[PDB]
Amino acid sequence: ESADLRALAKHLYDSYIKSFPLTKAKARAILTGSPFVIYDMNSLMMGESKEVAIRIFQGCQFRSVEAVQEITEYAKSIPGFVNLDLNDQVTLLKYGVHEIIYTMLASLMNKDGVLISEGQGFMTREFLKSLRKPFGDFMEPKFEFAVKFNALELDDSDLAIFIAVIILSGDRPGLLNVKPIEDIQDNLLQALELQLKLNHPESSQLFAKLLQKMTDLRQIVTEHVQLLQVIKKTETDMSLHPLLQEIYKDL
Amino acid sequence: XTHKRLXSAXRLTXILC
Repeated sequence: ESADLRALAKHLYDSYIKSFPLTKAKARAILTGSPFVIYDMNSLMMGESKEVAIRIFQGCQFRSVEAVQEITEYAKSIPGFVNLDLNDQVTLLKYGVHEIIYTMLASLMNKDGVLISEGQGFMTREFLKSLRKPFGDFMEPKFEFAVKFNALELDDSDLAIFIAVIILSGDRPGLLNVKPIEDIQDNLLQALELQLKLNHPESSQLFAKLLQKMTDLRQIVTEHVQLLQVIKKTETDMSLHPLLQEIYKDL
Repeated sequence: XTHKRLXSAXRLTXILC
């Protein structure tokens, strides 16, 4: 069965490369050395009508929409996914996409800031934290997560499987048929265990540490949805992309 | 294809399907 697990790993890696433009390898090549830096209002304007914090938030929303599209195309590649009840496919995407967004965002981050506009720019962490309340608090938890997540030193081949494991989560609210989802996830987990033990002999308990990050991701997502509720009321000027609205509705 | 929540997931379903 090890050959079947390696074949699954390779299939997922190939699909990941096909689906996601700015991979961790490409990001890390940029981040280690050139992007323009956004670190203040002036550089923002040179980098680039509504208030500054809102303009940035709207930018983040459009990037998320592109990510939902890419993640969904990836999901379709996971063997068995499109043979699930379609209601459950939709539920898995609804609840999975944000977890995956924040996982993959860590690839674009270091402790000092985040790559933007396909790796052509870098927005400082300090600048994002400086934004007027409550916008100053959107990205900071993500940076805190990313610093801890990036300390695992995962590569793209590892991430491809981990993201599939997240999508095939049988504990999502509203699933109709949990057992076939868990059957797929069990195979994915076996593939991830093998991939990590192969690729990272220096860290025998990496599998454990990585899976424990799923708890972190869910907390980040919970907190994010809460900050949107706040914004929803008083920011009559924010405008939520209609796709993201679909995801957030009754989440 | 169609599913129970088609009307409230029209954009996500366009992507998937």
